Amino acid sequence: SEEAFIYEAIRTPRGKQKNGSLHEVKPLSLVVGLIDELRKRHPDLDENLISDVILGCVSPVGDQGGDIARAAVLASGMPVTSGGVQLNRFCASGLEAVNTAAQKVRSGWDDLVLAGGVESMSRVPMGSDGGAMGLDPATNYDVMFVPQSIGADLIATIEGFSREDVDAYALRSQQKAAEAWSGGYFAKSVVPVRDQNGLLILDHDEHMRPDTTKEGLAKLKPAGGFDDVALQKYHWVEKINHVHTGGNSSGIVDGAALVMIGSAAAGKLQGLTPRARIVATATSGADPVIMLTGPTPATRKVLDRAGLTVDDIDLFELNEAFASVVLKFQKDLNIPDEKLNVNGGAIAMGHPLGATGAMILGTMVDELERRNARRALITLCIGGGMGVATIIERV
Amino acid sequence: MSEEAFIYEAIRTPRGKQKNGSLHEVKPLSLVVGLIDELRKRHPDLDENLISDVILGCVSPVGDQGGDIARAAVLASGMPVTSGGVQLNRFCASGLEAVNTAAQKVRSGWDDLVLAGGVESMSRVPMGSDGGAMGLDPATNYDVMFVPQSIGADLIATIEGFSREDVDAYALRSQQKAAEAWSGGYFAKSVVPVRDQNGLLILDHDEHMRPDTTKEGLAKLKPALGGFDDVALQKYHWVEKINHVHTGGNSSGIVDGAALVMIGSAAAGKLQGLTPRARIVATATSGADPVIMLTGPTPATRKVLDRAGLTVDDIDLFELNEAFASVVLKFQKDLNIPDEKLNVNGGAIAMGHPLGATGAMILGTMVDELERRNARRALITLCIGGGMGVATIIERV
Amino acid sequence: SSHHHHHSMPDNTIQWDKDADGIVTLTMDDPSGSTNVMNEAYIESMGKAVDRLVAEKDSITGVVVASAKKTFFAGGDVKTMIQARPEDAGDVFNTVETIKRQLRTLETLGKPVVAAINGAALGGGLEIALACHHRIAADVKGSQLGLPEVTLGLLPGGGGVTRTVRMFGIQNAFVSVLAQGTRFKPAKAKEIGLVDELVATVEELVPAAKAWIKEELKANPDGAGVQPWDKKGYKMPGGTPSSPGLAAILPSFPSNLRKQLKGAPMPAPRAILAAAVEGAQVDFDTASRIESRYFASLVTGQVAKNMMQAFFFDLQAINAGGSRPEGIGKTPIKRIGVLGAGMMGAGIAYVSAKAGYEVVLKDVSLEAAAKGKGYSEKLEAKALERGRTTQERSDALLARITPTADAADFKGVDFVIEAVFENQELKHKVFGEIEDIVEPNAILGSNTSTLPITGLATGVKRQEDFIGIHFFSPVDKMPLVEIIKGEKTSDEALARVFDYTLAIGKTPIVVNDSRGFFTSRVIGTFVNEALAMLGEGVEPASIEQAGSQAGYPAPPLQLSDELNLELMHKIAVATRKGVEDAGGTYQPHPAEAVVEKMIELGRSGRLKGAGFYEYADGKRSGLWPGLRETFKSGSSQPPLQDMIDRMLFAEALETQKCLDEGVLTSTADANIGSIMGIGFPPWTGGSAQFIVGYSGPAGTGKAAFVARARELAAAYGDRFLPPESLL
Ligand SMILES: O=[N+]([O-])c1ccc(S(=O)(=O)O)cc1
Ligand SMILES: O=[N+]([O-])c1ccc(S(=O)(=O)O)cc1
Ligand SMILES: O=[N+]([O-])c1ccc(S(=O)(=O)O)cc1
Ligand SMILES: O=[N+]([O-])c1ccc(S(=O)(=O)O)cc1
Repeated sequence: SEEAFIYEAIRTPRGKQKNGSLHEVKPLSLVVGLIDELRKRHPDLDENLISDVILGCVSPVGDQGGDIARAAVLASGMPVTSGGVQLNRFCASGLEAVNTAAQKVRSGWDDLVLAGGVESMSRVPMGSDGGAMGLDPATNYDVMFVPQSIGADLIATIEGFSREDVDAYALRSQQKAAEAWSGGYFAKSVVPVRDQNGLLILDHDEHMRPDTTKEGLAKLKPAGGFDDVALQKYHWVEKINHVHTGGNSSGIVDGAALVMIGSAAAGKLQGLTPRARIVATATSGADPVIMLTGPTPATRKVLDRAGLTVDDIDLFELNEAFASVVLKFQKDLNIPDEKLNVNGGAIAMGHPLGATGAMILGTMVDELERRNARRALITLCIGGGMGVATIIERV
Repeated sequence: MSEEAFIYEAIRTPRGKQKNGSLHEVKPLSLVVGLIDELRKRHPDLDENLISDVILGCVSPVGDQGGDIARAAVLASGMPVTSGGVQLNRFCASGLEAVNTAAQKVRSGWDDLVLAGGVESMSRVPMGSDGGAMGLDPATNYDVMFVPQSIGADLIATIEGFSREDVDAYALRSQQKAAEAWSGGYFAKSVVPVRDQNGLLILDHDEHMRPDTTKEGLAKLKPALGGFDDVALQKYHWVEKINHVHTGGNSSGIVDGAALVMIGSAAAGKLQGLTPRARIVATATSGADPVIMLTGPTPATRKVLDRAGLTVDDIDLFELNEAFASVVLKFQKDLNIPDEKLNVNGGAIAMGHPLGATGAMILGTMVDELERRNARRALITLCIGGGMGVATIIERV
Repeated sequence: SSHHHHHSMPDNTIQWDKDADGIVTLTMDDPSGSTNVMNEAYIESMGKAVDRLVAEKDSITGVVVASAKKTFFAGGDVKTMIQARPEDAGDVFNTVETIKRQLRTLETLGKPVVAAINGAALGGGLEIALACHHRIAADVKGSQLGLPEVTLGLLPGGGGVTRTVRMFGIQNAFVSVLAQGTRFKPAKAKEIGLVDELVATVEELVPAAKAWIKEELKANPDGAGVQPWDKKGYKMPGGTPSSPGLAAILPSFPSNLRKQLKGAPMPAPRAILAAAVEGAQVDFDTASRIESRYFASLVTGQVAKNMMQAFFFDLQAINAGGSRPEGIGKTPIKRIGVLGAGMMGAGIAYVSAKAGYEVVLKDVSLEAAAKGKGYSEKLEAKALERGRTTQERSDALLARITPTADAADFKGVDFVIEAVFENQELKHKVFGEIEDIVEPNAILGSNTSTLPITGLATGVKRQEDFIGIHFFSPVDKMPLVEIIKGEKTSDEALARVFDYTLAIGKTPIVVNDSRGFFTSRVIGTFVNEALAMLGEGVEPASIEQAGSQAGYPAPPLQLSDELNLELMHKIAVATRKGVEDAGGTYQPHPAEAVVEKMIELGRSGRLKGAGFYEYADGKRSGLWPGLRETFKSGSSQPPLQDMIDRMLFAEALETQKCLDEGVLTSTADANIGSIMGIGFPPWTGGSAQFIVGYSGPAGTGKAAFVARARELAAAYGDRFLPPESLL
C-alpha cells in the first residue's frame, strides 16, 4: 500500500587502508557525523518521528560491536525511541538495510527510518568476527568454502576474461571516478570528516589512483588449497587463470553512509522533498564456491517483479567487488557499456563492506537527478552465494 | 498494509544452563540446523526454493556466532543457496525483531516465505564478547550516562516500591507456572530435543528450572566496584539510595538455546499445504530513558495496541520477557495486567534468557498456549538495552 | 614532516657539544629566564638540534639531554596558551604535532638517548625525558617529576599520555601519573618506573649518562636506542582494549571517573581517559596524533582558561607579595601560643609544629589541653604507618606541643592565635588575661568567623598588633588563611602574619574588616540558597546532587550540619538586631524559616547529634526520612541546572559585592580565597573568574553571566540581579 521514498542519501569519503586518513576515527564517529549532517539539512525535523536506525556491518566486533546502530542513536542525542539495529548480509548489508527500511515503511508499521552502513576496515579487518566456517572444520569441509577472490578468478577463466580484459575495466573505473569528482558530481553527497575541533580529516576518496595506466596495471602481481577445492566442484576446468590484483579488485577502505527513507505522509508532515522512489527489491543467489554469482538471478527477479526489462533501466550500478564479476554481469544481461557504473566504482574508491550498498544507492540517486533520468538498478554480489537488487525511480 | 503474514511453525530448543550445561558442547550453528531439520521432518514435501530468507537474531555475533550465522545455517543445512540468510542484533528483542522483520517482509509483498528466529549460546559466547562501540569509547560512555541493565532494574524497584519479597514472590511464581506447564505437556510438541551426530540425546528439557523453589530459598540469596550507582543517581537526582533487590534467582538465567519461526503469506501456505497457526496483527517499537534501560516495553505496547485498534481488555494472554522481576511488576502495575494472563507458562527466570533467541521462543510459547486454551489474542514484548522496546500482537487462526 | 614551526626570529636555548667518542650533549639553557620552558625558542632550538642529529648521524653514537638550570625543564608558556581561541585549534594542533615530531625523531634515531635530570622535570620537561631511552635522576632536595597539566585543565600533549600508557598500561598510567598530575620525588619516581637510575649529586649525571651509552652499545647493540613499544614483540602491560582481561573492566572506567568527579563539569580527566584508551588501540604515531586533538580541545576551551588564570597567574601574584605590604621587613617567630584546644586550636598547634615552631596549647583544664595535643598524635600515628614521616621526626614534632591550662605558661610567646567561642566578651576577657604575660612585640591573632576585628581589638592595649587570622577546619588540610585588617591594624602586622602563613605552608589573602569578612559571608549565600530550595519544596536528594555536580567538595545540606544550625540562627538574630534598632527594616531571607524549623524539631546539626542527616556511631548515615514530610518535598521540581546555577550565582554575585565594598582588594584574592577557603569549584577558577569566564547555552563572558542572572531573577527572586558594576 504505502510507497517508500528516499529523502536524503549521503556518505563519507573512503579512506584507504595503508596510512589512511580515517584510521584514527572510530566507526561510530563516522555514523554520528552523517547524523549531524542530516540535522543540518533539516534542523526543524521532529526526530521523534524516526522509528528506527538500521545499519549494515559485516564485522560487528570491537569498535563495531554492541549494536553500533543503537550507539549512533544515543551518542548523537537522537530520541531513545529511534531504535537502532545492526545487521549483516556480508557485502549487501548496506543495500539490505535500505531495502528492509523501505519494506518496514510499506507495511505501515514504520513512518520514517534511517538506513545505511559502516565499516572501518583499517581498524576492524574483515574476519575479526570469527565465523562458523573456520572454527568449525566439519561444516567448512562440507560446504567447500572458497574465498571470493578465487571465485572471481574462476569466473574470468570460464568466461574467457583475459588479464588485459579485467585491467581494462579497472582503468575504466579509475577514469570515470576521477571525471565524476572533478565534474562536481559528488560535491553535495560526500560529507567531509572533521574532528572534535572542526579540523579537516578527509574530504575525498583517497584510494583513487586517477593517473592509472594500462602499462602500470599489468605490472601488478595477482592475489591454502582453495584452488584445488574450487576445481573439485567445477571439474570441467583444468586450471584457474588468476587475473585479479589489487588494481582490478575492490579497495579495502573505511567509510559510512546514511539514507533517510519514509512515507509520503511522513515526508509531507516534516517538509521533506522526495528525491527518488524505491520501486522494488529482491534477493536470490547462486553457487557458494564461485560465490560471487548471485546478482544475475537477483536482478532478473527485481526486474520481473517491477514489470520491467533491461531496456527500461537508464543506469546500472553493480558494486565493483572484482572486475570479472562486473564483466560477467554485463555479458549476461547485455548491459550497454555507457550505462554501467557511470561514475566509477569500488575498484577506484573502495568497498567498505557494511556501507557499500548504501553508498552506490546514493550515487545513483544523484546521477539520476543530475542527468534528469528515470530509473536505475543497484545490486551487489555476496560471499556465500547471495545477492540483492533494488530499482529506484526519480521523483 | 497489503499482504497478511501468518505463523506456520514456531519451535525452539531446550534451554541448557550455563554452569556444567548440557548444550555447552553444542556449537550454536548446530542448534539452528537442528530446528531446520525438524521443519523438514514436519513438512517433507515442502519446496524450500520458496524460502527467500533466513533471519536470525544474535546479540554476540562473535566466534562460533560470527560470519552471518544465518547464512551458515542455510549452507550447513543444505538449504537452497538462494535462501539468503542475515543476522541482526537489536539486543534483547533480536529474536522478536527477526520475526517482525520477516512479517514486514511478507507484508511488503516482495517476500513470500521466510524463516525467522534467533540463537545464543551464552555458555560459549558470553555477553560482551563482541566488545562494544561504546565500551571501548570512553568519551561516548562518559557522555551517554551508561548504567547496566541490572542496576536499572534495582532502580525501577526502588522507585515503584517493590520490596525484595515482592520480586522474590514473582520469581517463585514463574518457577511454579513453568513446572506446571512442563508437567501438563504444554511444551512437548514445540521443544525439540537436541541430539548429536549419532542420534544420541543431549538435552530434552529446560534444565535451568528450579521447580522446588521456596520463599525461604530465594531470601537467602545475595544481590549481584563500578560506580554505576553514582552514575544512575546523577541522572535521577531525586533518589537518595538504590535498593539492590535483584539476585540470581529473581533475574533471567544465562542459558544456551535457539528458536525458529516460519512466516509467510496465505498464498505461500496454501501453495505448500501448510495450516496457518496464527496471524501477525501488529508490531511496534518505542522506549524510554536510557539509564533506567528497561522501561522500553511500556510505550511499545501502547503503540502496538493503538495500531491494531485494541485495548488491554481485548488481549487474552500477555507475554513479557522476565529479564528482571521488577520490570514485569512495573509493566503489570502500569497497564493493570491481570495476574492470570501474564506469563502464564513461566518465563526466563525459570527457563532462561538466550538473548538472540528469547524473542522467538516466547512468541512460539503464546502460539501454543492460545491453541491449548482456544483463546483469541496474545501480546508479546521485550525490554532492551538503551531503553528500547519491541511488541507484537498475534491472533489465533 | 618538518621539525620547525614555519615551513625577526626566536632566540636559541640549546648548546651543542660532540665528544671524541661521538656522544652529543644537548644542554638546555634558555637565556630568557632561570627555567627551561616550552616556548617558541625551545621548539625552534630543538628543531635545529634534531635536524643536526640526523645530518651528522654517521659521526654520532649517542645523545645526552641535559639542563644548565636549577631545574631540568618545567612546563610551558601559559601566557601564550591562555589566549588560544577556538579558531586557533589548527595552530595548537600543528604545534604539539611539531613538538612531538622532534621527540619522535630523537626517540627513533638508532642510538641511545639518556636524560640527565638534574632538577625538577614537570610536564613538558618529563615529556622530553620520556622520549629518551634511559633516565637518570639526581636525588637532590626540591627535585620533582610528574605531568601536572590536568591541574591546569590541560593534558600531557607532548606524548605524555601516549608514552605512559605504553610504559605502564591504560589503568596504571591513568590512575598514578595522569588523571591527577601527581608530582614525584626522585626516589618514588624510580620506584614506579618514571626514572631508571639515581645518583648522589648533579656532577655525576652527564658522566653516568655517557657510561650508560657505552655499556648499552657494548652489551645490547641490537636494541640500543629502541623503546620497548618499537619492538616486534611488544605487549602493553595490563593488555590492550582488545585483550579480554581488560575489556571486562574497561567499560567501568568512565563510570568510576564519573563517581570520582561527582558529576562535575571538568573535561580534562574525561579527555585524558579517552586519549589513553583510543591511543592504546592504534600504533604509536596514530595514538600521538589523537593525543594532539584532545589537547587542542582543552586549550581552546573555557575551563582550561579558568584554571590557568587561577592556579597559575592568580596564585603566582599572591605568593609573590601581591597583597603583602612592600616596605616591611621580616620578624622571625620564636614560640607560638594557641588559646583553645578544639578541632580548630588543636589543628593550629599541629600545623605550627609541623613547620618547626614551639607551641604552647592553653585551655581551661589540663584534661582538655592533653586532648588537644591528642589531635596531633592521631595525625602522627597515621603518618607513621602510611610511611610519610619517620620515628625520630614524629617524636620531635609532638615534643614542641606543650599542653597546659596555666595562663603563666605563655611567657615568651611572640605569636598568639586565639581559638575559643565566638563571643566578643570572652575574647576581650581572654586577650585581657594574656596581653601582659606575652612579649611586648607579639602578634595577637584571633581565629574569628564573623565578628569584626575592630570591635575585638578594643580589649587590648596595643591595637596595632591585633589582627584576624582566620583558619579553616580541619587546619591540617585546608590551605587558606584569611587575614583580616582592622581599622587600628598596622601594615607591619600584616606582613608578620603573611610570612607566618607561608611558613606553615598555606596561602594568604588580605581582607578589610567587615562582618562576614569574605569567606563566611559568601559561603552563607551558598547554604541559604539550598535551605531556601528545601523550604520551597525541592527534593533533598536533588539539592545535594546539585551541589556535588556543581563542583563543590561538600553538598550544602551536609555542610549545614557541619556548620551547626544553632550558629546560623544566631547570625540572623544579630543581623536582624543591627538593622531594626539602627532605624531600618529587615527583609528576612527565606532560608531562616527552614533554620528555625529544624531547631524547633531538635535537629540543630551534627554537633547536637542530628541534622539534615542522621549520625549513628560517629559516621554519617542517610538523610533524615522525616525531611520530606516536614517540607512537602516534591511539590517543586525545578531543573537541576537551575539548582546548580542558583548556588553558583549566589556566591559569584556576593563576591562581586565584596569587591565593590572594598572588602577584597584584588580579583586574585577573590578567586583563590573562594577556591581554597570555602571550596568554590576549581573548574570555575574562582567566584570572580566565574563571571568573566562564564559559559552556558546562552553565551560566553560577562555579558552571558548577566543574562543568565536576569533569567534567575525573573523566576526565583531579586537577589539574582547583577549590580551596576557588571552592567
Ligand atoms: O607553549 N606553547 O604551547 C607554544 C605554542 C606556540 C608557540 S609559537 O607558535 O608562538 O611559537 C609558542 C609556545
Ligand atoms: O600549543 N599551544 O598550546 C598553542 C597555544 C596557542 C597558540 S596561538 O595562540 O599562537 O595560536 C598556538 C599553540
Ligand atoms: O611548576 N608548576 O607548578 C607547573 C605547573 C604546571 C605545569 S604544565 O601544566 O605546564 O606542565 C608545569 C609546571
Ligand atoms: O553560615 N551562614 O549561614 C552565614 C550566614 C550569614 C553570614 S554573614 O551575615 O556574616 O554574611 C555568615 C554565615
